[PDB]
Amino acid sequence: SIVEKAICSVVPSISNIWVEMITGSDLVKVTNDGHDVTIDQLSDGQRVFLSLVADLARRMVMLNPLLENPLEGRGIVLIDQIELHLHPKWQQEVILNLRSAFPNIQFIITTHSPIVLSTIEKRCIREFEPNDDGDQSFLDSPDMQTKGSENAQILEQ
Amino acid sequence: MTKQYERKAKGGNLLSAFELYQRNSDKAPGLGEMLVGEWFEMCRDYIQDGHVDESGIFRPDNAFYLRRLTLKDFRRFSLLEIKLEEDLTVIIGNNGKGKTSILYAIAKTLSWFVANILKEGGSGQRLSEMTDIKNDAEDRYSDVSSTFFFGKGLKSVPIRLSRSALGTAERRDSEVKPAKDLADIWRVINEVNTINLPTFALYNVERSQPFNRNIKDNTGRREERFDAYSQTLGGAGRFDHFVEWYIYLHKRTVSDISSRVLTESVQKSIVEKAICSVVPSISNIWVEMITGSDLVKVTNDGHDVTIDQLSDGQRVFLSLVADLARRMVMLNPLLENPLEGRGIVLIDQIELHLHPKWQQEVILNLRSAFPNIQFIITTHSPIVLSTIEKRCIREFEPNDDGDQSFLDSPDMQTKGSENAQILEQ
Amino acid sequence: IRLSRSALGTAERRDSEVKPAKDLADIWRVINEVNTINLPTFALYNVERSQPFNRNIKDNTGRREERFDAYSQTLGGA
Amino acid sequence: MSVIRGLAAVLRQSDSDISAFLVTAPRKYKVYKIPKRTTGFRVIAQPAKGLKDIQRAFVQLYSLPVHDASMAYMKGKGIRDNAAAHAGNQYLLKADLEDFFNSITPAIFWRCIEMSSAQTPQFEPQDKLFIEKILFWQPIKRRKTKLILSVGAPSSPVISNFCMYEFDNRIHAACKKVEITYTRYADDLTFSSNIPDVLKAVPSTLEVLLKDLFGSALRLNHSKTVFSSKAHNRHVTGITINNEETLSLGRDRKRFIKHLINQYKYGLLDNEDKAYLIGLLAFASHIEPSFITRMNEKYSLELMERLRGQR
RNA sequence: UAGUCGGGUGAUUAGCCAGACUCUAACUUAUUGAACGUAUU
Ligand SMILES: Nc1ncnc2c1ncn2[C@@H]1O[C@H](COP(=O)(O)OP(=O)(O)O)[C@@H](O)[C@H]1O
Repeated sequence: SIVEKAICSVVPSISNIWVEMITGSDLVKVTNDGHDVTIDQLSDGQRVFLSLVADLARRMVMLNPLLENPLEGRGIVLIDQIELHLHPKWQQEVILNLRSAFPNIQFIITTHSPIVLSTIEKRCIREFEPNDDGDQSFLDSPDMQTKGSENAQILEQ
Repeated sequence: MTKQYERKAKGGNLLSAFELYQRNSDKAPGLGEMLVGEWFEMCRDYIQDGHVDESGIFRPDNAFYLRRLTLKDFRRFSLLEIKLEEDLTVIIGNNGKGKTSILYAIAKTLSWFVANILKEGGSGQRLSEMTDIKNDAEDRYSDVSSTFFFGKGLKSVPIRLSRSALGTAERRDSEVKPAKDLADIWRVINEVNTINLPTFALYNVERSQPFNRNIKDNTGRREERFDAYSQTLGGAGRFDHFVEWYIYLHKRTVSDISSRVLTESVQKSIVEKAICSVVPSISNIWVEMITGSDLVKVTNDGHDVTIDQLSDGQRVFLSLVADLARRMVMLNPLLENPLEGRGIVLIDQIELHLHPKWQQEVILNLRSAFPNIQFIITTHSPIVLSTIEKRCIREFEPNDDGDQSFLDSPDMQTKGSENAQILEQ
Repeated sequence: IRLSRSALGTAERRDSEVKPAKDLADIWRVINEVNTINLPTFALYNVERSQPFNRNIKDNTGRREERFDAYSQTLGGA
Repeated sequence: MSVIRGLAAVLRQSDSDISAFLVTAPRKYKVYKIPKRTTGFRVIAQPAKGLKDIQRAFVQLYSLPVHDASMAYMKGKGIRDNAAAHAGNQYLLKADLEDFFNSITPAIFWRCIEMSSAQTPQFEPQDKLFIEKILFWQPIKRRKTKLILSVGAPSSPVISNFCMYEFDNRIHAACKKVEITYTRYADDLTFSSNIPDVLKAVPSTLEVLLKDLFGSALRLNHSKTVFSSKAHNRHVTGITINNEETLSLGRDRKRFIKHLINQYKYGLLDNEDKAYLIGLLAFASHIEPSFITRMNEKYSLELMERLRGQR
């Protein structure tokens, strides 16, 4: 139940996930927008995000048996290109969902989109300057508050 | 009979001319010939004719592209119809709306063309009976109908790929004969006299896997012309094949001293120019043979670096461009610029691993390098759409359940527009 | 029986003619299924025959006693 | 014995002989391949002479209901009427049926008999077995329960016209209310209207009506559903509709005929191509009479008189 | 702008000239059989 709640509450399209017996063999079926497709019928965007969230939730559940909510456990998670295969609609809620499902995990992510940056505070961003040959010795936060700003402003400044 | 075929062929019909050529050839010392010199010459001139327009680009007289696609009970679509453009088509929408399904269906259709170009009566890929049929369809079968255009002499090449669901007594056949006929024309004409062949390529999400130079005994011969069709619609272009081919070209060029000029050097130069022009960060590419394992090196932002030290985004795009350039060069030996050959290229998520700065010019660079290629592309970005005309965009409504009949363009001109406006509208 | 192959891009395809061998083997198989008969033994022993023994041996019991296991890897060389 | 008695009366043969003939009659077909115009072949099964005579006598004896929207295999009606039904119109929805003749089984024929809205001949249960032997072709020798209509048989056109009498009636009734005219040349449904954006809803109606009537046996060919308007080429069953709302053979065919006449002017046309041109000019005179006058002006009346009919 | 329609010229299925149209949108097909046109009759 904990893993199901973690999966459904983070992936925007997944409503319910369960194991069904088909022709004797056991397989996992999910609910995408009211339809009951299976896992290998998922798109590259929903399947990758689902795999990430499911793996993280399973790891927390196994590693945190003494908590009432195993997802509220310590850890460090590195994610490369968090917005991978994600529509801009899903990028507006990929950080809030992850940080509400895993409150105590330190997330260190890299992004290529301003829509993700619009949901993140300025203090949390380390930016490489466009004219950087590698001699610089500090990654700095932007000089604009990206949280709650326009897409054009974040994309330009 | 013979005279109906003659009347159609002299009117410009390619299929009738090829039928006349094959028949007349059959009689080796009888009526007809070897280049039937009327019918074989007309077929080869149909395939090969073209002119250089005012911009210096060679344009084939009879272009080849995909006109229409119909999807019946295929994945989420009950009945969908698309009207792809000749030059560029961009499919957009939310996640799980069926863009990758459309590209997958088009690639499955093109696999028959590739297979029948490679072999006589070859069998292409087929729809899956486990995941491609719509789950809640009543009929329990799926269709993927397509129509291809190959000039005024061959205006329609209908091909339908069908598959019935698992455990269904009644099976559905596929109508793949016209594609076999067109590819038979291509292959037979090429055998008698070398002609430029179309390039069919699919670049799915399956690309962008790590790349290590682990391909030595790779069995197949990369110089062989018809190696440009090997795994060309698998989703991940063979970048290892490109590396082997490039090293082969470099060896043939450095070991050499109709006009006593090596065509391998010309191919290598063309591929180098294409790679440098399309990829933004890469400025020059070469092969190093000292430190005596063969290595490919590129100039990234003024720093000479190896091919496995590229980032994810400068290596995936480089793989795509290099594979496409190699296949175009190998399949178009008679063209002054082989990249001006015709074909259909499918790119899924063209903005993959790319910074917004690179998204502002990927489409323009790709269309400038390959002007006669029909690009069918999906994207999740307003920045890529700001560089693309409105007529090229096929959008999915935000409240579609798969029962839409025809995909449409947006009501707002996207070319040259601000990113916020394209995002909102 | 003819085993034919053609290069890629050839105008005409060269195919095998394995039908008579298939017919003879069909006779063998069907007659054996109806009533047990003696079957021919086709084997190939290449240079790869000279390979070291591996002593402790997979106890994959159940398939070594079936009759048609005599055709398993029988033309592999070793 | 009803049907056999009538067949004997018309064919002047004994009832016993006709009954004996109609035992392996569905197997009495000779199948051959005719060339396609571009490439490939078409498989046609034509019944033997005796079975052909039996089928002709049967279709002459029993008249099945047919609709006025059917322009194929009808006396006095043909290609020109089908094209001229949509001559004055702007948008059109040419559609096709998937293996129409081979999808008509005896079950379909008998089902359509009992639910017909119009008068239907009364068939005794004794002759219902003989009707299937008379009409339907049995294409596989080992399978005796696979009976289908074969194009190339005298009886098949009228049987196929009757099997879609109810489909034609319902489509015409539902289609004339939205100001759309409908025709069918026995495999090729034609819709046109001067009202925009009303033809786009027709293919769904066709699909649901086909499911309602024939179930899964008969279905549309989704690859052959074509929309067109005055911005594009418009042709109905071989006749191009001009932007001037008149029937025409198309510019290409009319230039081909002009080339043939010019070749005949200088004696560069042999006997076979001369006969082909006389046949094509008869067809052109049927479809587009003004083309004959224009060719008389261009190539003089004397030359046309020497080529075409003189008496 | 394409694309489409097709009146004329053109040893003529090509090239050209004039005119016109634009529902998101033709792709010209099949006999010996059926009907249509035409010819013998
Ligand atoms: N057989 C099927 N039946 C029903 N829905 C399916 C079937 N196969 C796939 N789908 C649905 O189609 C979508 C496939 O996503 P995809 O085509 O990759 O889209 P995209 O390019 O937008 O990511 C998913 O939403 C999935 O639920």
